[PDB]
Amino acid sequence: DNVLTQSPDSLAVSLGERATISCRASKSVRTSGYNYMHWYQQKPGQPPKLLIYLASNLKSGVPDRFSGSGSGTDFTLTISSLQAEDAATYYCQHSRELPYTFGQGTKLEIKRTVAAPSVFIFPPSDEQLKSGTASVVCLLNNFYPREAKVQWKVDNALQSGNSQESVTEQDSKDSTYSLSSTLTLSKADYEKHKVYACEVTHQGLSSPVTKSFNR
Amino acid sequence: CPQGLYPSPASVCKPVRCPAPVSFENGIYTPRLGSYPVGGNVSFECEDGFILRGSPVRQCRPNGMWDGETAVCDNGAGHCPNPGISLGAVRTGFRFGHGDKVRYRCSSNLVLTGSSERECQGNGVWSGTEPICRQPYS
Amino acid sequence: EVQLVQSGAEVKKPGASVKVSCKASGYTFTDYNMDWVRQATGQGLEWIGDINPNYESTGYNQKFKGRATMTVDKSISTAYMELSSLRSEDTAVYYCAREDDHDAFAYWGQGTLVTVSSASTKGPSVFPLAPSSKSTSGGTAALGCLVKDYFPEPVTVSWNSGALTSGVHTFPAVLQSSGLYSLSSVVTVPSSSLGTQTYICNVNHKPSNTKVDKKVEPK
Amino acid sequence: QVQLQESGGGLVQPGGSLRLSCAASGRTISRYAMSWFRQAPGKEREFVAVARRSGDGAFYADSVQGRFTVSRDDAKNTVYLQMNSLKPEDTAVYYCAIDSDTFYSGSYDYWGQGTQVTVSSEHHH
Ligand SMILES: *[C@@H]1O[C@H](CO)[C@@H](O[C@@H]2O[C@H](CO)[C@@H](O[C@@H]3O[C@H](CO[C@H]4O[C@H](CO)[C@@H](O)[C@H](O)[C@@H]4O)[C@@H](O)[C@H](O)[C@@H]3O)[C@H](O)[C@H]2NC(C)=O)[C@H](O)[C@H]1NC(C)=O
Ligand SMILES: [Ca+2]
Ligand SMILES: [Cl-]
Ligand SMILES: [Cl-]
Repeated sequence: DNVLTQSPDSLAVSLGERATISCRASKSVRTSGYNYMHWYQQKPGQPPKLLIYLASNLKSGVPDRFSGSGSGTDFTLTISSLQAEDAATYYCQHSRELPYTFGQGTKLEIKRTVAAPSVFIFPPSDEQLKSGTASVVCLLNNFYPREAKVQWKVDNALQSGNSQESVTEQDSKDSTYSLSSTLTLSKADYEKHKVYACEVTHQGLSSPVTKSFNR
Repeated sequence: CPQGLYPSPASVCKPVRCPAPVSFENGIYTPRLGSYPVGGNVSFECEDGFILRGSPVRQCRPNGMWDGETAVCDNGAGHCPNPGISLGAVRTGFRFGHGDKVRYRCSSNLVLTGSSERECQGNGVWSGTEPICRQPYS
Repeated sequence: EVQLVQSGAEVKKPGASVKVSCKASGYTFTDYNMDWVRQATGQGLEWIGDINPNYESTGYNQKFKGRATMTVDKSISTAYMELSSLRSEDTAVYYCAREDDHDAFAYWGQGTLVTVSSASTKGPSVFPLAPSSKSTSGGTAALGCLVKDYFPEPVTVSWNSGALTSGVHTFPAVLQSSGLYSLSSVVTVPSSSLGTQTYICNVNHKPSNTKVDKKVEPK
Repeated sequence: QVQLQESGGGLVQPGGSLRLSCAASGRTISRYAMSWFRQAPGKEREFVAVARRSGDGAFYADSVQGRFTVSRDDAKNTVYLQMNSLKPEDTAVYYCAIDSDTFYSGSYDYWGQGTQVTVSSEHHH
């Protein structure tokens, strides 16, 4: 099968500036005078939308800040002047042979200045505790870039294997992210310990910050 | 209707489309569509160990017929050549030795012209004529 | 103009089969193949197969190993995709997609979520994430709801029946080792409002036909 | 075990320009993000800028956006901070640090000793 490799996997671009995404095919998609490579945009909760067909042709209704170029195996999608509505995942796709295959996707986000997270913590509710389980939640609010590390400590012992985390998409108003990390323990283990802490690392912090409570 | 369009029964003037291959054994064709616009081209390619006979590139004409000759991927192992499947037709019978036979039918509203059955003769030639699925209009 | 409309979300056990429908309108159905494409969550797009309505002939991605069967019913302009011997890895959004004359996917259905799991359908438990001195910064306080142990996706969370939208962050669900989902929704509000304004999170889980309202107040 | 050394500090007048360097030894830094921080007397250490891997972008604090530029020379194992339109409040010790996390979470394990930048009219004619 033809393998399509897109680069970068993600990129942050300032509004008004040029964005370029590349797609490299392991086999030529060119035959009969046409390059059978197409580009799509996808936003959350929606199907992909066709933007560019046969490498360089704009579909009707697509703004002309979008363009495509390349031939053979190497293709590029360019947005000449990024606008807020252009934040999305972009996919290349060939139609040279079966199976049709897609690139892995390139996430295009809006660049802004660095913001370290505001860190909050929530003990389990008494209602949950009665049912036998304790969820402790650490919230990292309104930070940029997305990459961050959260570590849980319980009476100063580092934890592993008993937390999960989730991150929002970029906020439509301030272009930041928020993240939640949830530590899950049995009621019995929760009541054996006093201090519950989340340590947060982020490129905008000179050292990690810790938020904690005493049970 | 004007040239390159066909009406609803009797007399919506819809565009003519040429028929896609039902199958193209031991090869591929591009673009792979359900039907093809007037002026569109289809290009055929064979897999390893096969000979491409017929027209490698065919264009869809305004009367809904393809130009050129039916493409086929032939391994040359038969007593007769691979008779192919003309575009719009379906074929039954996949043995090409002496005495073997194939049968053809068209699809949708297409009108079969030519031999609906052909036998592999002693001199290596298929009997009859190639079936061609013509558009009912035109 | 052209519209492709798919059947609703499905939940299946491993080993079962699922059949997804795609009704086409706005064009001559037999002019074009219908294709099927799937996407796992946070993952890429994978082509399944296609069918030509003129012949009912098909092509398939070999990776599915004959598990996918495509059919059409021309009388109602509908295409179907049946995927058998389902695995949890088949959990995905399934799309019907229709080519244009350039063999690009110009038209797509809305997508159908198929969840493949041994879990049984269950409504969430909803617990408060109470504001406190540990969730305050400046004059603002964060508070929320933990929506735990439901199956399948999705849940919808609103605050004060949708009367509160600014500052809300509803996180993507995580799948727990139990096979049930969990998510949190949080909102930031003025600390001065905590003594006078009530805050309720409204959780709607359509697969279990459950609705829960939870008041969130300081301890 | 990475050694970082900043250079380029000095006395510049307001509105002036200056380029700092940070050279690394004991490890090739091309796989790692490199950040600049600064600390003025009696104030907390502040983030300035990060240069991720070549092709992954550069990101800035609000306080320096538009005026400062970070860049890298991977062949020289060096990163740079170009500083324009300097203000007296940019006076600080400027530090470089390596993010040891290739996934960019900000695990700043090794730091330079810093270089002094003083923005003042005092020793300029
Ligand atoms: C299938 O293959 C066929 C053979 O290669 C293709 O036929 C060719 O099609 C092109 C385009 O239709 C023909 O060129 C002509 O173009 C003029 C218009 O030209 C004006 O615009 C062009 C830019 O597009 C500009 O350069 C000029 O200044 C003009 O003002 C049309 O009026 C004609 O219809 C004609 O189409 C070639 O003549 C034609 N070649 C052959 C050998 O017939 C066909 O396009 C392919 N089909 C598909 C769907 O790809
Ligand atoms: Ca197709
Ligand atoms: Cl535009
Ligand atoms: Cl870069």
